[PDB]
Amino acid sequence: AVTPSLKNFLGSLIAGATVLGGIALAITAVSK
Amino acid sequence: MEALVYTFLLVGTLGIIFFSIFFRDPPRMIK
Amino acid sequence: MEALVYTFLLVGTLGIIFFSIFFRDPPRMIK
Amino acid sequence: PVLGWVLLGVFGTMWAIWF
Amino acid sequence: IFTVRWLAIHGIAVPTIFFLGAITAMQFIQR
Amino acid sequence: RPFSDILTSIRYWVIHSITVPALFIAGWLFVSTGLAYDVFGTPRPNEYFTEDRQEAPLITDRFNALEQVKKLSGN
Amino acid sequence: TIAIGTYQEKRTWFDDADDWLRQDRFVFVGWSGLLLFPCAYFALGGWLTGTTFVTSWYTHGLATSYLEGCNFLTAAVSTPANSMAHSLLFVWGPEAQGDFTRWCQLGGLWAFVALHGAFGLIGFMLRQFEIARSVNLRPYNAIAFSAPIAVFVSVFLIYPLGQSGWFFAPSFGVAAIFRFILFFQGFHNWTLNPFHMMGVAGVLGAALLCAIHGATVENTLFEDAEETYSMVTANRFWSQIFGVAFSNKRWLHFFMLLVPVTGLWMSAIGVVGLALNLRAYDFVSQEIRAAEDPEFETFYTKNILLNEGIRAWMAAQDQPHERLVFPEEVLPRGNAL
Amino acid sequence: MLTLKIFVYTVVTFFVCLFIFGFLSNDPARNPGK
Amino acid sequence: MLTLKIFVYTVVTFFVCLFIFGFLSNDPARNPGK
Amino acid sequence: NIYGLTATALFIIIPTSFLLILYVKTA
Amino acid sequence: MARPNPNKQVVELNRTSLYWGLLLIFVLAVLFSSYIFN
Amino acid sequence: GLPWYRVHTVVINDPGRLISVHLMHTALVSGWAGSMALFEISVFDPSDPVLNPMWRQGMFVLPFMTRLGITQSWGGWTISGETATNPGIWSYEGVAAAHIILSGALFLASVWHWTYWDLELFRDPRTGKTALDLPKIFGIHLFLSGLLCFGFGAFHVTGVFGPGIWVSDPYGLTGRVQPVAPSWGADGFDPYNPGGIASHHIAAGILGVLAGLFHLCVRPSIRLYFGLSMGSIETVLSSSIAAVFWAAFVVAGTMWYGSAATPIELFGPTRYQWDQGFFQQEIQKRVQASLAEGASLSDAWSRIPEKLAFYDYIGNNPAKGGLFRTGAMNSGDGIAVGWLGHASFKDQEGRELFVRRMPTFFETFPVLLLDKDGIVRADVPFRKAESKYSIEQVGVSVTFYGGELDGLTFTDPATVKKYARKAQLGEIFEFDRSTLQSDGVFRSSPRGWFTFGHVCFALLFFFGHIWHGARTIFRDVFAG
Amino acid sequence: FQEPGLVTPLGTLLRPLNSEAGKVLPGWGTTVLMAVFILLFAAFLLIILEIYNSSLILDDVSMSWETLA
Amino acid sequence: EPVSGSLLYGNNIITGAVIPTSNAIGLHFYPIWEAASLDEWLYNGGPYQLIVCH
Ligand code: CLA
Ligand code: CLA
Ligand code: CLA
Ligand code: CLA
Ligand SMILES: CCCCCCCCCCCCCCCC(=O)OC[C@H](COP(=O)(O)OC[C@@H](O)CO)OC(=O)CCCCCCCCCCCCCCC
Ligand SMILES: CCCCCCCCCCCCCCCC(=O)OC[C@H](COP(=O)(O)OC[C@@H](O)CO)OC(=O)CCCCCCCCCCCCCCC
Ligand SMILES: CCCCCCCCCCCCCCCC(=O)OC[C@H](COP(=O)(O)OC[C@@H](O)CO)OC(=O)CCCCCCCCCCCCCCC
Ligand SMILES: CC1=C(/C=C/C(C)=C/C=C/C(C)=C/C=C/C=C(C)/C=C/C=C(C)/C=C/C2=C(C)CCCC2(C)C)C(C)(C)CCC1
Ligand SMILES: CC1=C(/C=C/C(C)=C/C=C/C(C)=C/C=C/C=C(C)/C=C/C=C(C)/C=C/C2=C(C)CCCC2(C)C)C(C)(C)CCC1
Ligand SMILES: CC1=C(/C=C/C(C)=C/C=C/C(C)=C/C=C/C=C(C)/C=C/C=C(C)/C=C/C2=C(C)CCCC2(C)C)C(C)(C)CCC1
Repeated sequence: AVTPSLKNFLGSLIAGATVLGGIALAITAVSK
Repeated sequence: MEALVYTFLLVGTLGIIFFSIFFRDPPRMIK
Repeated sequence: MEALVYTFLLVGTLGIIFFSIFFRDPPRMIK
Repeated sequence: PVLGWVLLGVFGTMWAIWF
Repeated sequence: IFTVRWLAIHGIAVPTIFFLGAITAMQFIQR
Repeated sequence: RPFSDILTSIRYWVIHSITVPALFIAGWLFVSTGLAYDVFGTPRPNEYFTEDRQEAPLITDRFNALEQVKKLSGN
Repeated sequence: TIAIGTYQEKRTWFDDADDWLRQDRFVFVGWSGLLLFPCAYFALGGWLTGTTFVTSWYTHGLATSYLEGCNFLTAAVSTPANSMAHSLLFVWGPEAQGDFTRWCQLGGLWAFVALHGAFGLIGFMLRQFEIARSVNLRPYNAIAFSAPIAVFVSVFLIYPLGQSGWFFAPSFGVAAIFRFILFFQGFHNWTLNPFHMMGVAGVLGAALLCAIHGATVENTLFEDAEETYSMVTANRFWSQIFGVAFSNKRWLHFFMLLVPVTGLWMSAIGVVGLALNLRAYDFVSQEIRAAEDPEFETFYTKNILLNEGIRAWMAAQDQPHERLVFPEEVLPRGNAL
Repeated sequence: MLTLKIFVYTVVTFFVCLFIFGFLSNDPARNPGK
Repeated sequence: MLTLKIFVYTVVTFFVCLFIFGFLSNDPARNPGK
Repeated sequence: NIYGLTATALFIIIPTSFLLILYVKTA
Repeated sequence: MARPNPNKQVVELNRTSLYWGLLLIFVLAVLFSSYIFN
Repeated sequence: GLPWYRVHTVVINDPGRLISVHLMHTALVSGWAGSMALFEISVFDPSDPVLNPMWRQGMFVLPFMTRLGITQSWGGWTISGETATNPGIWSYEGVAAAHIILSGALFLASVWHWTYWDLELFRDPRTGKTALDLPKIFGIHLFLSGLLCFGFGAFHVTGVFGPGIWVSDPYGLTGRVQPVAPSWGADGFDPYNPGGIASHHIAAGILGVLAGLFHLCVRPSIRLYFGLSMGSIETVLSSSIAAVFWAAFVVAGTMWYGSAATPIELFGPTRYQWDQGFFQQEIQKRVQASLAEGASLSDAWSRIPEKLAFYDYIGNNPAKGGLFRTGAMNSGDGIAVGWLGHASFKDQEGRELFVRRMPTFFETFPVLLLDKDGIVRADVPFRKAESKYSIEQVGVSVTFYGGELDGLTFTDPATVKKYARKAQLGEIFEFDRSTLQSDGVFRSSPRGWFTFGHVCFALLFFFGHIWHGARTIFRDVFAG
Repeated sequence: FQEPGLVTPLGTLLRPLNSEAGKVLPGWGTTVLMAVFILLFAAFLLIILEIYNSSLILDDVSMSWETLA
Repeated sequence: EPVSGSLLYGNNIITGAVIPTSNAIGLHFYPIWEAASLDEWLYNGGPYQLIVCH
């Protein structure tokens, strides 16, 4: 089963990628 | 016997101090 | 405390022996 | 027998280095 | 102007003013 | 941009003059209205020792802690 | 195109990003800046927020904040309760479960500052590596910054990791550090440890070098490419005043690097031992003599008694999770000897 | 103490072998003149 | 021990005399140039 | 103190002699 | 092998290095002897 | 012209002699392993394996041999106190002897490679200059490593061909070497499950082979080759050091916190087991169940094995030693012989009393006798201090149930006071402090010493990674 | 300096392995594939750390000395 | 209640010391020639004042 802690951990994995994604696009936008 | 060991070590350190003050090494070039 | 004095005197004699052996005096002329 | 073993070890070591 | 210099200064100054206002009002809190 | 340019710039002063004091007051109201006491969970002076408990609190729990902190705190 | 080695190859978005990152401005972002700046900003932001608003009532039983009436010398960001063991205390973790108000209450803001701060120190070291490469210098400065990193890791991460929980790491405050300092003396006899002894020499020896070099260079100046002070006069002065003196500029300015860096590295090794309660607490030879001979007493024996006072009197409140209650008849007292 | 005995035997035999081989390595005495 | 006191007072006062008379023997600082 | 005494003795003889050998060979 | 190593060098330490080495060894012995004896 | 700290740099551009020095180091490590193993056998006392285990004897290397399935010795004694009918070739003495033989063999192979340094293997076919294909070499070595990782966990651990590993009862009562069935579900990731070790080495080994094959076939991209300075050999040293100290920390933490690879019956109890009363809770649970069966209180305590009661003792705690309290654990507080039995304290009017156990932090803890509720009733004044609740005034009495002194009772304040101090230390035992002239100050178990040794090396190797990494990236400026 | 070293029977067998030193692929090669694996490994290490740290509780696991039962 | 700090009285380098003068002396000047006897001078921590002053 999917314990409540697992759901949050997956959410954090998504959230961390979202934070990185914002920076990566930001560098390209300003660079270009 | 320990007091003997400590005293020798303290004197040994002082002996090295005496050597370094007086028996220095002449400077080399570039240095 | 006397053991310290005896040991120090013996070590001093040995140190003088070492100095005489190694830090020898270069010969002069005529001698 | 410690003597014999030690001597055999030291002699073999020296000879092996040479060979 | 919205260069990095603007962001860095406003990233520190803006919270600092808020906190300073928070602390100043926070002296008068009745005990 | 040089420091003198912004310092002497008229536009710099007018915008800052109307927003900086508002920001300061915003901090003043944040504590005055009591909002700070709630968001960060800091107890106000009176609700340090509740009726149920008259000593300093203590957690002694890890996975149930969140539920326990509800009881220790006066809410 | 960019010339990588002998051949030249068509540029890529990576090359475009690198040019902008290394672009010369007031603030050198560099590649490391992507990690140092966000982490260092939150390490500073977390401490300032924690001291101003967050309290320690529910973790330590103290009142550590400006809002509760504390100075700059008393406010602190206190460590979580002992019942948290070594939890990383994520805001989304199984403890807070995403509730910010009770995340701060549980003490999770200490882990926020420590973890983010720990990665800020990594970011700074990398930045020192990057700037040195950009300017083509030997990165001795980065190597000398390993000592503060080693101290931070040993004290704030390795030590509490070897204990029962985060509860026994230093808390980010002025007074709260003094509690930590006294805690080791009472419990760990940290002063008597050989490795602290070798760290005190480095720090005090380093300040000795800083004072003399500044004084010597500034007093041997020439009157007014070429050096501004007479190495000959300085060497002559100290060789006749003290007995020995430097004669090589490289060696002198490397000695000043070696004394402090080596000093803190040795002390860090000591704190690793304390992390396992692997203390250099006592001399067995002297303890036996004192026990059998009530009239025997040295300054070391007197120190041991003082440590007993620190432990018993402070343990009641410093460690609330043990619920210790010491009746007045069992607390150590001097007149009871 | 078997370890001490083994160490001492090893040192002694090493030195004795060094002695013997060193005296073997020398070349016979001869008179260059006459 | 009156004998010990007298010896020290003599050694102490002797050295102080050299110190005081030593600094008198120095001649005043002056700049040969300018 | 047999193990304590020997440890101190070796820590002195072994490094000091090693340093002296190198200095002699250098000069 | 007949061919010597082109990259063969000789260690060397001056008298100053000797004095630092001897002082470090003796000072460490002074500090740690009390604990080893215990 | 080489300073004393660069004397070993001569082999940087000499692959033939680089193999020699690496061979010599391997010979020294193997020589130590055999010598240390032989040393421990000459001192190990296999008489009592219950109250005098090997972790109580300061044995460092012996546990590691026994962890992978070596139990018998040529002396006719087994680690479990059996007869050792068929020691076989692979025994403690045999393995120690095997390492020394290998140590010597490597020594000879070191001399050969040192003398014959210039080989056509180390010469680039295109150009006569010496060279090393580091990207490809790493592929070969990784390929070999993957096979061993798969080989270990597929045959040695599972018991298909090898003996297996040491699995044990959660409470470290029954332990032995058994085959381990691999666990493939999420259940196989928890540290304390032996099935993880077999499952991991199978999966990691397979992936190691595939990656090893890949790095052989696919050459590095030109960008990475120059960005990572793959041409130099320093980069391999700096990166390798980084991996090593990462492994040291993980091994240090897994040893300190306990895991399936460091059984308590083999290395010693964990510190956190005393803090949380791991064994005390189990003993009480066992005793209460016996009481519910209708048995007497005296025989119920006698049902507790001495092995379990010997773990519930603060002396068997890795976090109680000292940095310079050298030697085996037995040298601290003697040899544990006999268990005196659970001690029960009662005041005059009837209420039973409990002694507050010493926290692991404190080195000198006051003696407190707490009532069931928790209120302090009896004390022991610091020394020559005015008392209001000392043993005499309240006149408490101590009764022993189970163990050596089951059924006895004491009331003399001197004797009760003596056993009160022993009560805060955990279970009460009788120690022989004359055989080894034990000092009386707790030492640390091999779990404590291993963790200290490897965390210190982990930090030191972090500086090495930085230094060698700095030289690689800044090679041109350092070189000239 | 120019004469080769020993022509060993073993050496001549191993030359193919140590023969193409310095060869590289144009452009970034497989670096994109590299990045995916690092992220997956970093994600993997977080899982075991959180499980072992008890900050991530699963239903199958127990994470205690009692699981040896 | 004397305190022993000599290296010959069961002290290490770490524990040894030159104990300061006695409390009974106070701030009074205490040379050798004012003590009743040498043992009295030693028993009152005389050598400390001699060392510190010099
Ligand atoms: C580079 C900057 C940086 C760094 C290094 C960190 C690092 C950290 N932060 Mg901080 N943080 C940052 C920026 C940063 N943060 C910013 C900008 C914010 C504002 C939003 C925060 C807000 C914040 C909070 C509020 C908290 C942290 C916490 C943490 C810690 C836990 C990390 C974790 O599990 O998150 C997640 C980490 C990862 C997911 C690692 C990345 C691994 C890869 C990318 C996963 C890829 C998988 C896959 C490809 C993606 C999914 C694919 C799918 C869509 C198909 C750690 C020390 C927590 C903590 O410990 O506090 C005590 C915490 O509570 N941070
Ligand atoms: C990390 C590796 C490691 C670990 C964990 C252990 C752990 C242990 N060993 Mg083993 N040992 C090791 C490596 C290791 N050893 C090596 C490499 C050797 C070869 C020399 C030995 C040789 C050895 C012997 C011969 C014996 C042990 C014993 C022991 C046990 C007693 C505790 C102890 O060592 O005293 C603690 C000692 C120290 C902590 C030493 C102090 C170190 C500090 C950091 C000072 C560092 C030096 C300093 C800078 C300069 C010194 C100055 C000088 C005056 C002394 C313990 C189980 C004893 C035992 O009971 O086994 C039956 C025993 O008899 N070991
Ligand atoms: C496997 C790891 C590894 C390897 C292969 C090397 C290899 C090298 N290092 Mg690095 N280094 C390492 C780890 C490693 N080091 C670590 C962990 C540190 C941190 C302490 C350093 C710090 C370091 C510095 C600061 C320098 C080097 C240098 C060098 C080069 C010359 C060796 C030397 O100093 O002369 C041989 C050294 C001696 C003869 C002195 C020996 C003194 C030791 C302390 C006493 C003996 C201790 C004991 C017997 C052995 C300990 C065993 C323990 C590891 C278990 C050589 C390429 C030097 C170099 O070339 O840079 C330009 C240099 O300056 N290294
Ligand atoms: C103080 C820390 C520190 C410093 C200053 C350096 C410095 C250096 N390293 Mg080393 N390294 C470190 C730690 C450090 N490293 C650690 C801990 C590891 C893992 C074992 C490595 C592994 C490593 C390898 C394998 C290599 C280097 C290399 C290098 C050099 C180039 C920089 C590089 O590769 O990127 C360094 C990159 C980082 C330190 C990562 C940045 C921080 C990450 C992205 C944040 C992730 C946070 C995430 C959310 C996790 C949260 C954790 C939370 C749950 C607790 C340089 C000398 C290279 C080299 O020498 O080439 C010549 C090389 O090949 N390093
Ligand atoms: C992508 C982030 C977008 C912005 C989010 C808001 C930012 C401001 C947060 C202020 C504090 C409030 C927190 C509430 C948080 C909250 O409410 O979460 C809610 C969410 C689910 O929680 P639940 O629904 O169980 O909570 C229920 C309760 O709210 C009521 O019962 O948690 C997650 O899924 C993960 C959240 C991550 C949030 C942090 C993101 C950053 C992680 C670090 C990334 C580092 C990457 C490093 C890579 C190198
Ligand atoms: C009237 C005043 C009398 C003062 C007497 C005291 C003099 C002290 C002389 C210290 C010599 C130390 C050895 C230097 C060895 C030596 O020959 O160094 C020589 C070095 C100069 O070296 P160079 O510049 O020639 O180096 C050239 C390079 O190529 C490297 O060789 O001098 C220094 O760096 C200053 C270091 C002072 C360090 C002071 C350490 C003090 C430690 C004292 C420990 C006492 C323990 C007592 C236990 C009881
Ligand atoms: C088991 C086999 C045996 C293992 C043990 C072997 C040990 C070998 C010897 C290792 C030590 C070598 C030390 C070299 C010593 C030496 O001569 O170094 C000299 C070196 C600088 O020399 P240069 O590179 O200028 O010299 C170039 C060439 O001429 C080579 O010297 O300085 C250093 O690198 C750091 C030295 C240690 C730090 C010295 C200062 C701090 C310690 C002294 C503190 C005194 C107390 C002050 C407070 C009271
Ligand atoms: C399978 C198996 C195994 C393993 C095994 C092994 C691993 C082995 C190895 C072995 C080895 C590892 C061997 C080696 C050897 C080497 C050698 C044998 C060397 C030689 C050399 C020489 C002889 C040299 C000589 C010389 C010199 C010295 C100098 C001059 C002259 C010459 C150069 C000639 C096990 C454990 C599982 C168990 C059993 C089965
Ligand atoms: C936690 C949090 C976060 C973040 C945060 C931050 C970012 C913060 C920041 C903060 C800040 C950024 C703050 C600041 C502050 C400041 C202050 C508080 C200041 C003060 C000052 C003072 C106090 C001064 C004084 C003085 C001077 C200098 C002048 C005159 C003299 C004197 C000395 C008086 C996150 C999102 C992650 C999550 C959620 C929550
Ligand atoms: C040749 C050969 C042989 C034999 C061999 C042998 C017998 C060997 C042995 C070997 C050995 C017998 C080796 C040993 C080694 C040892 C070592 C290698 C050690 C090391 C040590 C160390 C490294 C230490 C360190 C330390 C200390 C001192 C303590 C604490 C701190 C430290 C950790 C630093 C024969 C004839 C059979 C056959 C053929 C081959």
